Amino acid sequence: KAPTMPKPQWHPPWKLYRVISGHLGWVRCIAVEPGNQWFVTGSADRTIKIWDLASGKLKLSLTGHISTVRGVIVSTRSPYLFSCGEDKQVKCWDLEYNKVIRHYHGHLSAVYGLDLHPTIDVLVTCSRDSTARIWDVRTKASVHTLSGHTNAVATVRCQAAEPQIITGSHDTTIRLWDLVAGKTRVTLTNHKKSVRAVVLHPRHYTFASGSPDNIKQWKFPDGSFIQNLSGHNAIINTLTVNSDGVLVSGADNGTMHLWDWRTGYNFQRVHAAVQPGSLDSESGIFACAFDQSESRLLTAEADKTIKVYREDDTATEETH
Amino acid sequence: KGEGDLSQLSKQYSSRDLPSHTKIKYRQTTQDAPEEVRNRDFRRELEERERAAAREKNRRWDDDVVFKNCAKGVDDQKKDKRFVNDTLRSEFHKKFMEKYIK
Amino acid sequence: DAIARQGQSKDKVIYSKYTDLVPKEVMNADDPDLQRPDEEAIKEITEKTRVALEKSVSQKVAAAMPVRAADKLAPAQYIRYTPSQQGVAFNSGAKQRVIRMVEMQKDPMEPPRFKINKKIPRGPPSPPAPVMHSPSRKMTVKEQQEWKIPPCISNWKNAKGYTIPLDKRLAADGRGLQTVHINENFAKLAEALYI
Amino acid sequence: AKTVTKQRVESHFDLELRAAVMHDILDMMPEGIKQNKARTILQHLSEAWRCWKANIPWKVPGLPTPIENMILRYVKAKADWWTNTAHYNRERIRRGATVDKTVCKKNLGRLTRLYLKAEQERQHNYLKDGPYITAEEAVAVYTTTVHWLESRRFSPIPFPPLSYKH
Amino acid sequence: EMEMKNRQVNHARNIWDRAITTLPRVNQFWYKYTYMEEMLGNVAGARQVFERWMEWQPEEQAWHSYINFELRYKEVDRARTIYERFVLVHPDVKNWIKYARFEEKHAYFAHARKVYERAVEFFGDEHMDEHLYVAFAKFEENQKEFERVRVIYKYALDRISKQDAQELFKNYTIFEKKFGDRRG
Amino acid sequence: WEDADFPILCQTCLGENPYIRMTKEKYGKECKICARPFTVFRWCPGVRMRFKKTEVCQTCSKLKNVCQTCLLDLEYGLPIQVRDAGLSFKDDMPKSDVNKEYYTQNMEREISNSDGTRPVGMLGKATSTSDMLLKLARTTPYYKRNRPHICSFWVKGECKRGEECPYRHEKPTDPDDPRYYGINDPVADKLLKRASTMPRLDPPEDKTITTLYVGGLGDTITETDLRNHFYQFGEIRTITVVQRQQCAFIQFATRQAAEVAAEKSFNKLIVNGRRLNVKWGRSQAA
RNA sequence: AAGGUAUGUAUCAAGCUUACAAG
Ligand SMILES: [Zn+2]
Ligand SMILES: [Zn+2]
Ligand SMILES: [Zn+2]
Repeated sequence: KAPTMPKPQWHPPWKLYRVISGHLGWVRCIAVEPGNQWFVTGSADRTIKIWDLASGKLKLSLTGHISTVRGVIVSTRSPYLFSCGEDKQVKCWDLEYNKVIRHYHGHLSAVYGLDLHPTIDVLVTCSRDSTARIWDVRTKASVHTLSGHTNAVATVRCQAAEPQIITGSHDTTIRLWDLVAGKTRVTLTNHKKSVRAVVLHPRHYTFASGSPDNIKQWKFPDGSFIQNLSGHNAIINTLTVNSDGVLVSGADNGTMHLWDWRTGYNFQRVHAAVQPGSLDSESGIFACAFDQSESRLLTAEADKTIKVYREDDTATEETH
Repeated sequence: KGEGDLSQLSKQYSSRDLPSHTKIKYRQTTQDAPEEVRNRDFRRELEERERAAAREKNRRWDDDVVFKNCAKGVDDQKKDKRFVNDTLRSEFHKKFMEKYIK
Repeated sequence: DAIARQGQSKDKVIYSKYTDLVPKEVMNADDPDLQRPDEEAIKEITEKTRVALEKSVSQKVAAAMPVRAADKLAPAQYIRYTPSQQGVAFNSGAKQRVIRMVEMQKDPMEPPRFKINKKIPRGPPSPPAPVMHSPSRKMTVKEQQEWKIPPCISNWKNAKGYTIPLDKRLAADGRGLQTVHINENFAKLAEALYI
Repeated sequence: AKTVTKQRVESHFDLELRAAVMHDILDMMPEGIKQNKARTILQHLSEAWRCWKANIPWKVPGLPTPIENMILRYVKAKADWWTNTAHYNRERIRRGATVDKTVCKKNLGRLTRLYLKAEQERQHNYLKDGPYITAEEAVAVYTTTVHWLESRRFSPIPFPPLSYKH
Repeated sequence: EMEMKNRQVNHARNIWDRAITTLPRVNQFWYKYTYMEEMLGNVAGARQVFERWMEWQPEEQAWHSYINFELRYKEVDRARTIYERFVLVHPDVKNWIKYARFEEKHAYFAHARKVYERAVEFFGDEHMDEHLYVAFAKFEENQKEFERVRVIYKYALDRISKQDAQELFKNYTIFEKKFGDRRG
Repeated sequence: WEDADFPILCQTCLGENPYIRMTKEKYGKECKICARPFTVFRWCPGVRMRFKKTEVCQTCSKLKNVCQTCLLDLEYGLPIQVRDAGLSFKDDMPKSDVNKEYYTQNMEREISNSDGTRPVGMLGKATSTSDMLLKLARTTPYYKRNRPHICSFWVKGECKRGEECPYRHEKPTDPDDPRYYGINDPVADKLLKRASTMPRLDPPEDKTITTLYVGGLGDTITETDLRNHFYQFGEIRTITVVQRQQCAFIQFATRQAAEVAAEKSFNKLIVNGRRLNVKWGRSQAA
């Protein structure tokens, strides 16, 4: 009887099937290969380490960060991963030798997020000072400094179609940038509390942003308020979206809410436990990433643990 | 039109900004180059990979002494590999703080 | 719009009105506007972006590291300009006054000439887009009283106020507790030795 | 900009930790008019760390439970960093990788803290967990010593007189 | 308030409009800018400021302040105009009974009965929110015995488990008794 | 900090040749006001003339619609404060080194990046012109600007160069009369020159000349044109349009308003595109 | 080589800077 009550599509629920307990420090950002074989994480243990995605073992732990690792991503086009952390350092870990080769420099404060342009070989990084930078890979030269925010810039994603770069910041605003001229195209003032996660879809348009008030959802040319989503009212950290429309929002108090893209229907509302040492008030999700298969949803949490989830093969958890 | 100091306004040719690694390795064909990603299944392949990796792990001498038997070693056995992360109670810190201080 | 936009080049400031924070209606499969551009459009914007930042970084490294042996230019290019200000008997017959513009040689034995050391404060930023939150609420006088913080009753402060009231001196439960304070098995030892 | 070399490692961890807890309380508190009397949650954070190193409990009364448990997770983060650096370069100054005097005199202090708080945890768990020796297990020792001593005819020591000769 | 404290009125207005377009959701800028134009002439500028302030859909506090503005300039026409767009957004029972206001100021006979029709058909069709028909009975008892027997007693299908609490049904009876023709 | 493509350059600085060859640097000197590194340009105006390079940047020329090297108005060929007092508005700019100086130059450059065509604030009041400035806008300019400045060693009589001394000789300058707004020494003399022109003598009576012989009507002035140009002055007592000589006769009641008509029309009232004909009427019952 | 014989103000020239725009 509600507007769009009958038409969400039924997605199956997710369940844990392993946790991975390796770090000594908050596991903080997860990426996963383009070729599905293994995944990778940073920490506040100052150690990146990669893990077999099938059996969960530890392939190797490679280190070199002076302080914590806030972001790690692995390139598709090139055989090397990139890392960034609060030691002001952004590094190009070559994977054929397991060693740093580029070691980008120029951020005046800590470094929060990084992302790769999926078609051309640049790299967009976001900091604490106020700025985001377009590093040119192969030249390690700042093409642009995207100076338009007034506080910390918590996350950044970028794509191939216009608009190119989306920076969600800690001054409660999103803004959408021109990669060529450097000037901002359109800023998006909503979100009484700060935006900390944006994600894009990747079939059709329509990205979505994350904040303690009212996770919203937008539409790429000009920016257009499509919809806001329901009351997941913690200070949320991550957004991830699967190619069949399920969407996970991970938050700082441990609660992670499954959704759907289509309606906005809060689906599962799963809240996990801590592993024995941690106190009760230390559950919180800092990263979540689906597999390339998108059968596995695996989250890096404040309990120094990667939790790996999968589907459930039933039918009778039906939509209300 | 008059950029910052890196562009034209400075002759400070600092080291660490010297043309190192000036060509990019592209991921060639035997690895997971994106042409070999545009069609691959990723789901049945992961499933058979974990279905393969899951099955990998398959008297008259001392009768005057007082304590004639403690009868147990650890009282069951000693194999834990457990992980407390409260770092003062972790077994790594226990062995550290019994090896070095005495 | 002109109050919210002031001076800008018809950007996307049109958010200034109310009617675009209401939720847009429900889209189901409407492929022409909802779906992404095809591969040809994203490849051509890829090529435009790549050649734009390619000439940007080429001029950058031919200015950040330009130290190696390039030719000067060939500035034979004339420039004709109608001096469209004064001409009646100013240079009587100066109808269009074509000039030859060459570029002076720079000797490669000169230091930097100009003191690049200036700092002014950062200027006026982009004038603010409107803000458009939800209607801001105020909670109570009681839950706002719940979200208040006690002062600090530290043992070293070296900050604002060392803050001695009459109470708030023990600053703990009792600064020490052991929840039974003794296990009773002590008794079952002690008299066991005593007898 | 300047890198974080080994002399400002510790003076950068505090900087980024209190930046993180700053724009966590900036985005966590609800729509009240004042945030933290402009600084006070940070004072509670540093006091919580000082009470952690000194093993004083830090039970501040009347504090909102989201900020008190975010202070608990940040001081557990900093205590993990602190003790995991203590282990590390204690092993380095064991086998002798470094000869740094600041590091040696600092890791004597970052490890006396650890011994003394492990020691008051074990003195506290002596009391609530009873004597670790059983009644029979101590009566046996006592009976064995009186048997040994009377088989030795060991005359016990008198309290020394004030007019004791030697 | 600095620019308005002095005689530079054009500049104060010229920064109030950018204050309210930049920050819409804060009530004080709209209030003080309306108040400033109230202390000046009551020009269609002031009404335009107000209808812009209506356009963002605010709370009750602002909307019946604007109807209070229209009453203090004695508008039958315009307070009628701006108060049907009211009720679509606030369906408060306190506001349903005060869209029943042309009765208690103009008496609006046939279309006031239509306002009562609008009151009676909307939400709480069988559940009434226990309050509309109290005030409707108060006006229709202030009216004659036109059709006053129906709504409290004989349109009584729409009860709330007892049709009313104990607080008012004997009061309903003596409410109907002694204000009529009183036939022997 | 600044590149360019072509300079501003009023016409007297280009010289008398339509074919001049000119050279450019990339970051040349600094601006002599704001120390900004523009691109200095150099050329030869004429065969007896110095080179006159380039003095201020393109930004500090676009601010006050000023040429590039001699610092005169691009529309007129006049100094700066002559224009700003003659347009009664100054378009302020600070004096110190930073105090709002490079701040306002940087920001007015940032809001001048779009047009590059017209000055930044003068565009609105450079239209309502041509009345008080057009009387002094010296067309067919004198090229003594471009002559090379006076050498020493002719001043001391020592100049061994003889004839080939390129600079000058036998021009001893006088140390009694030689920045960007105020105050400038010859400008005070030039405003005294405009305030003290040559009118007709004001005859010794008490304002009886309310009539005036204004004519040259031709086919340009009509009756309602001149009496609505005098209706803003005030009221007539008798008009006529005497078309045998193409003339018009107006008076005022108590002269004063038509007094400024005598100030407006000493061969000076230019409406409908004509230098009007003016001489003195009778006011004598003649 | 730094790490020690402090730095911070107020008047008084050469060093360096353009040899210019100009009734
Ligand atoms: Zn200049
Ligand atoms: Zn000139
Ligand atoms: Zn000479």
